Amino acid sequence: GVTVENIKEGNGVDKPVKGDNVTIHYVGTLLDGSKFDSSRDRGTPFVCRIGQGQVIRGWDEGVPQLSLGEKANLICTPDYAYGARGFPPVIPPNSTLKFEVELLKVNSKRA
Amino acid sequence: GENLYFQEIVSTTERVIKDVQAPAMYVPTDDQFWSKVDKTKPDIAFLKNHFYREGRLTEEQALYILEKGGELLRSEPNLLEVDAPITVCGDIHGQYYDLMKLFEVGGNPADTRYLFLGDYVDRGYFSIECVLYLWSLKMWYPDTLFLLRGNHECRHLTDYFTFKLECKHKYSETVYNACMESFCNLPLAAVMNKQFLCIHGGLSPELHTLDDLRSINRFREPPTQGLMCDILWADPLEDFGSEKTNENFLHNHVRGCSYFFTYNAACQFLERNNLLSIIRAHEAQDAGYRMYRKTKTTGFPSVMTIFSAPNYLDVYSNKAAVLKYESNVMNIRQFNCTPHPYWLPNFMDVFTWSLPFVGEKITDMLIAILNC
Amino acid sequence: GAAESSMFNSLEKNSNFSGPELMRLKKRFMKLDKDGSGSIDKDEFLQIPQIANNPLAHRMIAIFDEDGSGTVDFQEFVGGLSAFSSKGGRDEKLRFAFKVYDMDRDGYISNGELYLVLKQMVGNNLKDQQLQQIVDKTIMEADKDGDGKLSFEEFTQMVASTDIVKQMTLEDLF
Ligand SMILES: C=CC[C@@H]1/C=C(\C)C[C@H](C)C[C@H](OC)[C@H]2O[C@@](O)(C(=O)C(=O)N3CCCC[C@H]3C(=O)O[C@H](/C(C)=C/[C@@H]3CC[C@@H](O)[C@H](OC)C3)[C@H](C)[C@@H](O)CC1=O)[C@H](C)C[C@@H]2OC
Ligand SMILES: [Ca+2]
Ligand SMILES: [Ca+2]
Ligand SMILES: [Ca+2]
Ligand SMILES: [Ca+2]
Ligand SMILES: [Fe+3]
Ligand SMILES: [Zn+2]
Repeated sequence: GVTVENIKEGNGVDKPVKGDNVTIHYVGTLLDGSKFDSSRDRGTPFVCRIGQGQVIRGWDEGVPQLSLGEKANLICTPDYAYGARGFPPVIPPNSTLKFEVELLKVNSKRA
Repeated sequence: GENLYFQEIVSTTERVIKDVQAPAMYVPTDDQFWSKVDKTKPDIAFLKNHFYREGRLTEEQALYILEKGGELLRSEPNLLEVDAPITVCGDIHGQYYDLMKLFEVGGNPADTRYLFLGDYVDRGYFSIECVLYLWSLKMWYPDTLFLLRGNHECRHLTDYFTFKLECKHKYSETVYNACMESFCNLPLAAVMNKQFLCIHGGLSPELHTLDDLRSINRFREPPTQGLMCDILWADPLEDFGSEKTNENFLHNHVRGCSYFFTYNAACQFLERNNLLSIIRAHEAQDAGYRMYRKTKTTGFPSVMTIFSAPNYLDVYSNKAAVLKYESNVMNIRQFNCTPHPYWLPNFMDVFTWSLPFVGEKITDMLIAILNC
Repeated sequence: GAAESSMFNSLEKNSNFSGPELMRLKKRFMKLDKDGSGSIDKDEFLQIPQIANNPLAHRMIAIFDEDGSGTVDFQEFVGGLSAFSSKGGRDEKLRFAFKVYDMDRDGYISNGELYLVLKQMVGNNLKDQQLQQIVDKTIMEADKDGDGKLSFEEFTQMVASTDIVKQMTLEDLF
């Protein structure tokens, strides 16, 4: 449902698991490349508890495929993003999202 | 009556973060808007701060700025003949607060001659401010400030991106349709100091002589193909100067329309039209500008790219640039971004942004109660 | 029982539920009330799994407590759930959302109220300066009488685009 494309290598040792607190910078683009949101817009990385339903299914299954420090391309089908409803003002229905993420921190271990 | 105080304490009865300025709540009056020196033009000094504080105009005020600027642009021909010295600027893309540092780096419009290559809207969430400001500037300095048309000064891309949403949000669709009809009056090219062709995009297989730019009917929307499209959309080939093809033009599979032009294509145009270089924008440069290969006849770079949007899209972390050109010396100055107020994606108000998460989590608990 | 009969027929007229449904709500109501005190305490609520790690737990309990006694009796338990009935009206669902941001229950949403409620849900993912700015613009666009506060009518004339009925409904429940 979600594909992980590697940009930059990680350490290949510290990978998130269910329950870990990750800190991720990202930039979200539609299939046409037009951006819809980015943590770098706000100059502050995004934090969440991965693998507990707190974020979309594309993240809850793709972040475990990362390692600390790795840059990646989370490409989520609508069934793993916002679906046939989409986000009312931002994400159109049936949209395939691309999150270019960078795993800056897992729990408290900095990269 | 309930009064809540949260623990150094703070109550709900006042603004929590005070160091951040509040927006301009009140539309300007007739004394604020109209200049005291000329009663037919806005006050640049007031507008600059009013827009800086995220202020807004009356619908009548915005329309007057777009229609009085449009009358000036319409009288100007398609191909401008501007004179040195001059400051040539690249894309600004709705980044109003960087446009403020641009004018400090390039010069005060009263003492300086400007040439923008278009792309004043979209991407940035302050696009109507850049337009209403520069259009007001055109009213004060119509002989010294010249504005050109980019591929975004149309109905096609503004509807596809963020500018049509912004006008609908900060003003009305009447302003938007007024903004689009005003864009159709923008000149398409410029010949600076009888040496450099100044456009937004690039060349075209239908662009042979400058007389072909003079024959364009610029009072329409950019077409799907042809001269008027490629002028605003064409890019230099990736391996420009180092090309592995003897072709003069190739299809632009990156933009989805128009063409790539090659070094041999640029040189032929400069040699036939007795020009020194091509000054354009379009492509964001990490260093704010980019010099392309030098011509075999004059040694001057065949193409120059100028980008004036620093920290493009708030993610690129690139530099901007302006072309301070005199005949003796060519100085390219670079500047860095400036903090701007925050907007939620697509001008979302707070409640549209937060209710889905509230509607989900409140529902999560109610379901958990019904299954004890 | 004449005592319980008065509270039953009363709730059958105000709530969007029916008699048979109110019996099932009384069942789960007593299933949480572990100390049999006739009400639910905040520690009794947070004793549930999904409720504990929920950023809107304290908001939900506060809205259920219509009188403000720190406890949710059955009359309040039924009142809070009625808004989420599939047979419930549109205006009922909007009022529950309004009460999420109206902490002092004074009928208006203020700059401080909005900032505090959001920061609790948002966290550090937004800078404090960024949340204050987007709160400033949201109020001035929604305010139409210049009071600097947001009434329920100004809140409805702003979330008209949002479909709250889909957000605030259970349907299969009860
Ligand atoms: C103020 C309180 C709200 C609270 C807002 C924040 C903490 C700020 C946070 C940076 C969100 C951004 O705010 C600028 C903005 O980020 C996006 O642009 C975006 O890049 C995105 O897709 N992200 C954000 C990064 C993690 C993945 C994904 C997400 O999982 O987002 C999650 C999401 C929306 C889940 C929905 C919930 C509703 C369900 O119905 C739906 O189920 C299909 C899934 C977010 C993190 C929620 O858990 C928490 C919130 O919503 C969304 C396009 C819209 C979203 O604004 C909401
Ligand atoms: Ca109890
Ligand atoms: Ca009570
Ligand atoms: Ca209040
Ligand atoms: Ca009000
Ligand atoms: Fe551009
Ligand atoms: Zn462009």
